[PDB]
Amino acid sequence: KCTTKSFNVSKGIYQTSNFRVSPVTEVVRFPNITNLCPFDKVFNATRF
Amino acid sequence: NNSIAIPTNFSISVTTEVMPVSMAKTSVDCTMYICGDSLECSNLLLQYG
Ligand SMILES: *[C@@H]1O[C@H](CO)[C@@H](O[C@@H]2O[C@H](CO)[C@@H](O)[C@H](O)[C@H]2NC(C)=O)[C@H](O)[C@H]1NC(C)=O
Ligand SMILES: *[C@@H]1O[C@H](CO)[C@@H](O)[C@H](O)[C@H]1NC(C)=O
Repeated sequence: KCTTKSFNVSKGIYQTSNFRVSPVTEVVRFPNITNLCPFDKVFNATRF
Repeated sequence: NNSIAIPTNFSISVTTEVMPVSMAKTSVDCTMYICGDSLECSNLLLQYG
């Protein structure tokens, strides 16, 4: 009914779109690095 | 003006004739081809419905 957009279907065979599956959970994978970046030694230097 | 050619023998031949009748039927899904299984793209495709 959603694919034919008409609320009413006659006799026959029709191909329908995808409305079945939907994601529910998220997967995040990152490399494990813990060294904080030298933002203090680059942005706030003695003499630019 | 007074000469005619008339055959005296015959032959039976078999000739093949190839003809296409049908081709491959095809169906196309709009949402899978246009939007790569992403929800943000499918929210804009509805205006092109
Ligand atoms: C037409 O040609 C065929 C061969 O293509 C001839 O057929 C032969 O006929 C004789 C008797 O007439 C048979 O004994 C033979 O076996 C046939 N075949 C061959 C390969 O010789 C036929 O006679 C011809 N008709 C004519 C010339 O009137
Ligand atoms: C479907 O068709 C019937 C019969 O013509 C009609 O009465 C009905 O209103 C249609 N349904 C909707 C939801 O419009």
